[PDB]
Amino acid sequence: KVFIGRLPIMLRSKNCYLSEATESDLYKLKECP
Amino acid sequence: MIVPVRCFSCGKVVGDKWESYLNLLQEDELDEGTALSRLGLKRYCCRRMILTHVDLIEKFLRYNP
Amino acid sequence: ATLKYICAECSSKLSLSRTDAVRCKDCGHRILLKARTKRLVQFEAR
Amino acid sequence: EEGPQVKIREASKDNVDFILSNVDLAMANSLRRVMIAEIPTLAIDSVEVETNTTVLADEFIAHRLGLIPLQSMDIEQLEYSRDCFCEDHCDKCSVVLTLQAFGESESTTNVYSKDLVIVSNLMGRNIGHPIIQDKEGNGVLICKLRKGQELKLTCVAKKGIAKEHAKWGPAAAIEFEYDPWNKLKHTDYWYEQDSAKEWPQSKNCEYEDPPNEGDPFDYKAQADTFYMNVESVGSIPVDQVVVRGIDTLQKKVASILLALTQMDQD
Repeated sequence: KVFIGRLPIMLRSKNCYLSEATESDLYKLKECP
Repeated sequence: MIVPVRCFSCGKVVGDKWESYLNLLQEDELDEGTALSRLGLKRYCCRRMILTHVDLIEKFLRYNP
Repeated sequence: ATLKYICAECSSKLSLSRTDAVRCKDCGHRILLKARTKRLVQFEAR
Repeated sequence: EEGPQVKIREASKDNVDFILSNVDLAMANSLRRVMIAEIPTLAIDSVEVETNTTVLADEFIAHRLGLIPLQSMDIEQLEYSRDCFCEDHCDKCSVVLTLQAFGESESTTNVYSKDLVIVSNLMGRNIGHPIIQDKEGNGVLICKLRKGQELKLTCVAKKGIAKEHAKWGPAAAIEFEYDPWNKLKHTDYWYEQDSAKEWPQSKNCEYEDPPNEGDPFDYKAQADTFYMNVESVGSIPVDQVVVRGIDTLQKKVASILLALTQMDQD
């Protein structure tokens, strides 16, 4: 409901898109697998 | 990251023998050490050259533009 | 036939100048590289 | 004939196992080195990169293009840049190769040395030809590329030798041995119990008669016989890599006599 700042997320953690993504998925993201 | 044309130490051409060797693995199903002798690589110097190089390029290739 | 910048993904010769922001036609991905220079570059063969 | 003779053993298109007899060691080696570093050859020494999108960076490919062996049999009639009166190169001292590639194939396109193109006048002479020995016929894999990756070059090959760089040398290796049964005792074998067993034997023992205990130590014995084996890359037929050897070396030993002359007038 209300905004209260931003929490810098850690890579490959639950909130990182990468946790879910796969091999082929990544390269199209540019992040090295 | 692409095959090393020519052997460091020794000097002999070796840039072509990639696919040839790589094939003696998947298709003709063989064991390294022998594969090499067949490709003509006899002495360890110009031997280690192939047996080691890791073809990163293929990984590189897989990006985009 | 001449150019300037590029889509870091949909690589499509873009080009622009002052105050034209820094986006792309559709995909916004405000990255943009700059492509080579026509003038040939020369190299040492060793 | 007159002196130092030979008795070629095995011999193919790439090797020339042979036996040099009745020469001085100095001479054997002297030759050896000559073969390795000073035989004039041809190769790329200037890449004018017009366009490249590959993952290999410009100067990378560059280096590679140099290594890629090129034809050089008539070399002896293509002046070294530094001597040809043309401002920076001409058909009379250089060979030009072009290179173009495009990612048409929806699956990795290979750029091989066969894709090179000669665009300078050859003047009708075996030279500047990307040497191939690959079964299929596409030798030396220069580099790969994907989707719409391009690569427009332009090379210039020149003379040059393994002193100015190895990319020129034709040698690539050279066997050398002698006194397979240490008779001059040019060594002192290292052991744990018995040299003989622990220190392997050479295929080259046969061609020379074994020891014979009792016998005292032969001291007046020098060094006849050497079991070389000039291998080769291809830029030159294994023979020339051995002839031109004995040749170049010889020319040098002359330019000393020649200099000893231009120096007698004063």
